[PDB]
Amino acid sequence: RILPADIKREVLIKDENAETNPDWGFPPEKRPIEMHIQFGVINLDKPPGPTSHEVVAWIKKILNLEKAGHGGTLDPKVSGVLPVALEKATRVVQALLPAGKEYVALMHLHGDVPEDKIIQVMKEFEGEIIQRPPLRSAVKRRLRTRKVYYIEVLEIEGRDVLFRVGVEAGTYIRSLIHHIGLALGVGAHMSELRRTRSGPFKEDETLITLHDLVDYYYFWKEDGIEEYFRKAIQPMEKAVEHLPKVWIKDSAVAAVTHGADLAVPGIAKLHAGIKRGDLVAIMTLKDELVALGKAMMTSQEMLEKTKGIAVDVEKVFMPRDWYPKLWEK
Amino acid sequence: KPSYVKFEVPKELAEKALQAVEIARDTGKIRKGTNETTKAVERGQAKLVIIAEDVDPEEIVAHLPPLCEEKEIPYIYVPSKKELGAAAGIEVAAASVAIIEPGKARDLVEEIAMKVKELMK
Amino acid sequence: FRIRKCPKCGRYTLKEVCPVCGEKTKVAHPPRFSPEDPYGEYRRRWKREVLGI
RNA sequence: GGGUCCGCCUUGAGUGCCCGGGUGAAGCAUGAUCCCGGGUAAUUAUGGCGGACCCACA
RNA sequence: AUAAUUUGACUCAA
Ligand SMILES: [Mg+2]
Ligand SMILES: [Mg+2]
Ligand SMILES: [Mg+2]
Ligand SMILES: [Mg+2]
Ligand SMILES: [Mg+2]
Ligand SMILES: [Zn+2]
Repeated sequence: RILPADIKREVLIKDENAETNPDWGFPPEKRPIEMHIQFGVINLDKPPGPTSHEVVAWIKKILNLEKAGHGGTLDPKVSGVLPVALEKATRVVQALLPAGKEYVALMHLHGDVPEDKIIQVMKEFEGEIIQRPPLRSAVKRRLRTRKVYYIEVLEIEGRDVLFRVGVEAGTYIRSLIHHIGLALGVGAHMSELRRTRSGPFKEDETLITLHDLVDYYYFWKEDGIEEYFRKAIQPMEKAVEHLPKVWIKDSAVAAVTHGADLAVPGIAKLHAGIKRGDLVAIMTLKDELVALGKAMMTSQEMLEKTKGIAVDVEKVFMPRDWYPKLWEK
Repeated sequence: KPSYVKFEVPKELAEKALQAVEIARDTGKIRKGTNETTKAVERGQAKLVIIAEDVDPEEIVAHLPPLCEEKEIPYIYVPSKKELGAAAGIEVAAASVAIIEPGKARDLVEEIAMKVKELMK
Repeated sequence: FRIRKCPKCGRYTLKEVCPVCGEKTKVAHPPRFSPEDPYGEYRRRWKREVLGI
């Protein structure tokens, strides 16, 4: 009943004396509303009807944005958690697209099966499953393995089975339900589906329907009230909550935003259990997202060593002028 | 009660509203369902708008009270959408109904309109 | 739609009354939205009164 | 030479689906059916081209 | 441009 996004890491302190200057940078709280939007992500409750792609098009049009992208395609009839990264935050979806997801599904059986048998057989689907993407898909139709982290049956009303399921990204629930029906012998189809979790995003007070999103927008635009629309948009830092982090010194920030790789002497703090090749989020000591990168060292190697490239910086999100140039020749 | 319910309707008055829908269904003209009802209001054709109190999500009918007030059209609440649907002569629920021609419910709709007016203030 | 959610504890259920806390459940799926939003003015008038704006 | 940042490496027409307008009848008025109109996302990697910054062990 | 990813897309013509 837990996904990889729920597993927490210990913080390893490399430099205890490292502190941050309050005059530099823009932490989420200090961002003016216009800047907040530029580096924002919406935890959208998608309605049934439109495709996820159309919904993003609608958001772009209504909020007058040049750029937006979602964290994984929900089907037209499917509702629920759709992370929509905005403007300068658009590329953060690369941390969201391959992330674990949770669904609540309604399965309709084509025959009568005892409740204990349903529970028993559905338990057998936890673990690795082999799927081929359906004729209607956005990816290559080849056999591939996907992980089902957990299945929890909530309730059964005759042929209708309501269940929660945690899956690896790109797991087709309609196909999963089809094979459960085959394992039960009678056959089954998916009648209803809702996404309840997408990476770090879930059903909390930040989850917002299109109705509330646009209404809060006009409360700002036309009423002059910023508070509601501010809470409608999450800082891009939220889209990075599930990733291992390296916290860097002020004097290393501008260098990274200007294209430098992250060397060992720039690290103040870091999460434990980082392996070579892992995707890490480079953060300031104010918890601003600076960049995404690939670890060239393990957590222990970053902590013990005094020299060398710790993180290969790949995607810079922070503007160059938030922190002053503090590097030397 | 949901936040789109602006005033408390006594049992007797709610039953008269359903009675008026049944009579206007048989002897006059009605529109049933929220889209039909909304169009009737905006076109200025509705004599009375009937709104169910158990509509979920609220957004289906939430626009109707402010719309009716703008168009100067009286509205009334009934406790049950299934019951309102039944009164409208359909097999399913109706979130809202508009009476266009009261027919033999002429005097009943007039009474309802009088009683909602004092509830509004 | 058959999937319902309790407003109190967040339980997903098919029942009208939550099997965990007993609260009256609501449909889990959001209502239809349109970018044309022809009645947005009237929905916002309701919403402002609810929120206290 | 390298890295980061931005842009580009087709455009139409149609199907599907949806949304609006009109119509307003198992499932279904929280919208059947048909007509008209419109809408339909990004990311990653590699390469090429145009541009902006920087070359940084903190 | 080419190859991929994401639970939803497909066909044709320059
Ligand atoms: Mg239509
Ligand atoms: Mg035709
Ligand atoms: Mg058409
Ligand atoms: Mg170049
Ligand atoms: Mg120039
Ligand atoms: Zn509950």
